[PDB]
Amino acid sequence: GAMGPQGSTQNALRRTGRVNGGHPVTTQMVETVQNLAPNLHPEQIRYSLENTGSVEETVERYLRGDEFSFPPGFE
Repeated sequence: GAMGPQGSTQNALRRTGRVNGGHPVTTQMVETVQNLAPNLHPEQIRYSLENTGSVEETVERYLRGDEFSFPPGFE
């Protein structure tokens, strides 16, 4: 009869240390920080959200007055 055990070695790339260097963000994240941080530019928020990976972290660093740079192509 037919056959087909369909099972490959699911051993992906060796366990990394820290997956960082930009995170996927959405419009909802930008507006959230913006609403909670009206003193900030809406474009800088997107960049900070991608670096930090969360709105909350962006809001926490905002309230402490940390550095907020602009996203690539703005400068």
